Amino acid sequence: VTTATFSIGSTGLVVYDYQLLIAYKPAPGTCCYIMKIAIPSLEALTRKVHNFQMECSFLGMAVSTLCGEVPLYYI
Amino acid sequence: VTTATFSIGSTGLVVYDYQQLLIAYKPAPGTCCYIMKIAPESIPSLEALTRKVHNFQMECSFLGMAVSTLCGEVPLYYI
Amino acid sequence: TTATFSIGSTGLVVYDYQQLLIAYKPAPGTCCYIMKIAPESIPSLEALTRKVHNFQMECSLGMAVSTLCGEVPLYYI
Repeated sequence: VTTATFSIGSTGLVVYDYQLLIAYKPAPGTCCYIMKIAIPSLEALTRKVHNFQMECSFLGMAVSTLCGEVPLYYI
Repeated sequence: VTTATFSIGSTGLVVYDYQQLLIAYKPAPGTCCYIMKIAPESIPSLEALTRKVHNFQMECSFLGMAVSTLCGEVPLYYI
Repeated sequence: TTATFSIGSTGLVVYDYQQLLIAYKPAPGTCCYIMKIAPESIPSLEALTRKVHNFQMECSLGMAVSTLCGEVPLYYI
């Protein structure tokens, strides 16, 4: 199963690794929030990001590309 | 399952599901999803799909994991 | 397997880990930059964004790469 990447807002990016985890990166050069999944919609993830104020403030090929050179916060 | 996601315009998002041979397009958050079937021999480039979206006036006026993530909570229109 | 990301306002990238190549398109109807990558040193999205900006790559194959780059010239760099 090829992972799904999505854009959130103007600079935000998400990687759904159906590894069973989600990686959210608010903007270039900030950070990555790593969440384990048991699967929320893209719209539900966008609200959660804002509600939990996720603004910074061995995982798979796709998550390593997105989150390489930035700190990882496992939540 | 072999799929790919892309951006279109200011807010548009697209999912190409090469296995199921379908395309899901969402013009913006909270709007709708257009589901299209594709012929196995004529998968359209991103440019071709951008023109098709304009030509069909896709302005919102079973499926895989990636399509369900994109289109959860909005109405689906088959074209 | 493959992964797609956005760079700036209109830029799009396809990472093709199976064919060990990167396809960057700076805007619709421009061109695609095709780059070869070493399996032991795949560049991060951060590093590719810098490569794209520093070399001013403004245009002056698998399923996902063909979809992104169909209809525009390819520059192998």
